[PDB]
Amino acid sequence: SMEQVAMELRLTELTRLLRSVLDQLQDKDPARIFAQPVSLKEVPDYLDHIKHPMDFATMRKRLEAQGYKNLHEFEEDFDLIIDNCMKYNARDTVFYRAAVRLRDQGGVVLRQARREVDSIG
Repeated sequence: SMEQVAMELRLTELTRLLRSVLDQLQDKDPARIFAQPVSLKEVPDYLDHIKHPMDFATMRKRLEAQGYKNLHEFEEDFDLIIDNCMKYNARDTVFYRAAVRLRDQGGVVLRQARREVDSIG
């Protein structure tokens, strides 16, 4: 149907916008702390602590398969990155502090993404 195509175009355009958002957020992580999944070879107990691991590479895979239907889903995954790190790591660590800085900087980006998603439809 043409209605199905139109819905597919909207998903494609959301994907474009989420790719730009993802780039901007990942620039706020210049140490690349959140770039890849926590390795279970290097942190063998991780999944005893963190039930839903997340990282920027994993989000990029989901994005490129057009797997985010709305901004809320994307933000959920971004918040997992931050929130998982702030639980596993203590306050005095470079990991925790990186997460705080990513959250604070990323909020600015997400605030305008939400306006754009709503505005363009």
